[PDB]
Amino acid sequence: SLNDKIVTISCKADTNLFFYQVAGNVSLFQQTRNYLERWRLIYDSNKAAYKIKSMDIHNTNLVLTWNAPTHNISTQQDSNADNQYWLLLKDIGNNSFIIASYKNPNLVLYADTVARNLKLSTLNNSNYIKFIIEDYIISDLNNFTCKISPILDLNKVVQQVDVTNLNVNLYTWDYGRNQKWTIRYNEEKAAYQFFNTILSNGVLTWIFSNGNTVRVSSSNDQNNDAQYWLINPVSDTDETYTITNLRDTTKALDLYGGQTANGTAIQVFNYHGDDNQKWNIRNPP
Amino acid sequence: SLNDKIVTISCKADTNLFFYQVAGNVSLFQQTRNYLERWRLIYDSNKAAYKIKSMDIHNTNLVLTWNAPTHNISTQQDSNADNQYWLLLKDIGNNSFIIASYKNPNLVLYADTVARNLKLSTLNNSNYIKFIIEDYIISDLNNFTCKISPILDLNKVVQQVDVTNLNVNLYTWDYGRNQKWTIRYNEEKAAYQFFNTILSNGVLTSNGNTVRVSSNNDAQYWLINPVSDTDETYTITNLRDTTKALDLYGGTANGTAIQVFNYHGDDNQKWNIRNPP
Amino acid sequence: VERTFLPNGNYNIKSIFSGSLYLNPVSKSLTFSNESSANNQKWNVEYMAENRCFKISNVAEPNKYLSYDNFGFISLDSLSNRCYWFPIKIAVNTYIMLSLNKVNELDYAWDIYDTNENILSQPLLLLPNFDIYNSNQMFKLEKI
Ligand SMILES: OC[C@H]1O[C@@H](O[C@@H]2[C@@H](CO)O[C@](O)(CO)[C@H]2O)[C@H](O)[C@@H](O)[C@H]1O
Ligand SMILES: OC[C@H]1O[C@@H](O[C@@H]2[C@@H](CO)O[C@](O)(CO)[C@H]2O)[C@H](O)[C@@H](O)[C@H]1O
Repeated sequence: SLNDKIVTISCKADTNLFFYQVAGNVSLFQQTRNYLERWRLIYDSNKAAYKIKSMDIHNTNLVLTWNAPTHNISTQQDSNADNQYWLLLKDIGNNSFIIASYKNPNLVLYADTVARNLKLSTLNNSNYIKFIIEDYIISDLNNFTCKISPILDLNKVVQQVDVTNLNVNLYTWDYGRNQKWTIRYNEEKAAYQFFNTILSNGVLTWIFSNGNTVRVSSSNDQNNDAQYWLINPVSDTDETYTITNLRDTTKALDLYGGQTANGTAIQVFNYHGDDNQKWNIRNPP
Repeated sequence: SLNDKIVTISCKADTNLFFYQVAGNVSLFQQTRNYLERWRLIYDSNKAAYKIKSMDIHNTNLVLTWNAPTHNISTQQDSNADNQYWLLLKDIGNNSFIIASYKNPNLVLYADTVARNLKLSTLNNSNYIKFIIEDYIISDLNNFTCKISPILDLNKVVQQVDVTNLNVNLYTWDYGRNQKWTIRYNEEKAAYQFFNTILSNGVLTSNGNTVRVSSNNDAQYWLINPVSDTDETYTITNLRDTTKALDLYGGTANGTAIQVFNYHGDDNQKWNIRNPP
Repeated sequence: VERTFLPNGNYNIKSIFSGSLYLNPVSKSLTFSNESSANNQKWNVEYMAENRCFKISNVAEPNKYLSYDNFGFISLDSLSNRCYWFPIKIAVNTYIMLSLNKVNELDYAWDIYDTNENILSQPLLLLPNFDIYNSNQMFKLEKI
């Protein structure tokens, strides 16, 4: 289930610190939402262990390595060595992982939150040997405040119209809070909500009571699958996604007629994957 | 997600040996399909660890205990102590568990298969520290060959009519291979199949209600759920329509139909699943 | 005839976590327990010159030695190369105790696990050593 997955790894002891890699050096650093903090998990069925390969774009063959006989950790050229393999032991109920050396499982990864780096340690009951492993997309998008633009015009955004009118349309970015949305991932459902930042409880919603109409509505409801969405990356892009609805995944968030004028309706529509169903989720500048 | 689940624990190093407990002694023993090899996992969320409590019906308050500082593992009275809590580490490669002491997480359970008991080790790569934890129902039913009798009539059973004939009816117990079913569980589908022992690849399963046998077909998988305060009686519901329950059309006399019918609490939808004598 | 930094003779062995807990065997494990004034808390320490290492035997069972087993525990057993110990002296009476031999191609040492400095009922284990600053690997040898 975890083989070949690209993930972020962050510290249970400090969830704002992430495994960070550059030029053979591994350190702990704030969220970057980029490849410096991404790792590919590579499973070997015989060892029953994983390599943890950096997604560095310059040095393409670097993997998390234990610098035996020291307690230091680095990234080195992958040679399939036993000190390049790790046991991913999931602490159930704690949603966290202890990461032990395959070469020597007496030793596990330890977060030095003051030095901001990693070492190997014997075990204990502290959060310093516990790590959070997460799909990099979820990691990047969860609790991210963004604007959403169609790729047919990146100068325009998806907005709630104002605090009292909850309809959703396409407009020129004006930096207003009605044009920002905070994404939150729900683990019980494996799907996301888009909270408009001009309200406390407003979430992007398919009005399945009115065909294809899309509006913001309160989250005060018990459970409505229409409120929740799957966000899927389009290949080769950093920030481009298709957004499908949980209730019915054949329904994709869609810009009416691929029209790019102010006022144009944002609605759901059968997934065809054309340019009008592709969305840029970005930082606000 | 595992708090309060009742499970069996068996050895990756020997998958025929299960954690067994009688009168404070813990050992490794063959499958019993009973309370002696059943344990309740009790999560303390503040410690991020688990008590493992025996389901012994005679002494109800016993938990897996490390007799620190010794090498010995036993069951003692729950006093909620550090040597009675365990970290359950799922090794994502193997679908096995390492079970480490909360008192000393450098130490983990080690199956001594020769002496048929538990001891302790520091972490290593051997299968002797790996364990398979499974919901007890799954553990008992998986790869179990059984006869399936309705609560109405025990001496009768569900069967495939003949090797040539894939239909399914009710008939008296005659020990025929057409009257016996090997239950196999599929982890991906989280559900069960019933192989008939007359065929290699024939399983229990478009013509409305009727139930037959054949070679996706989500309808051919099933969910067995037990009924409270019984040993071996269960309900069986269909995967493609969980609304459906295994039904005895009548009952009770020979040849009576066995069909699909919407779930009810009635005694014609309760089935005893046993070992064939 | 003193050959080294730690004279031959009988010693009590303590963890730096407690001045009142003393090394002794309990079943096949080693642990630190309340003062007994008994021979099983007394340890004969003898230099082996050919090796530059130390053998440590219990006074109550003088032919048993502090050794180690295949499950990570310190033990009491017959004479073998597992009974040789390389101390590193880090303070008055304070030592780190390494197995003479590299284990898993690392230095391994006596290690006592603690819980907010409490070591009651813990077995002494053999765990990896990296430096002289691991509080869990520091032990006192007191002459007496
Ligand atoms: O419900 C609104 C839909 O509008 C579609 O745009 C039409 C396509 C046909 O699908 O061709 C036009 O005639 C323009 O050439 C449009 O009327 C969009 O493709 C759908 O995504 C949807 O927005
Ligand atoms: O489709 C066959 C069903 O037969 C039912 O038995 C009927 C119940 C009503 O549900 O009452 C009778 O009239 C007898 O008093 C039966 O005709 C069973 O209850 C169902 O389980 C089902 O087998």
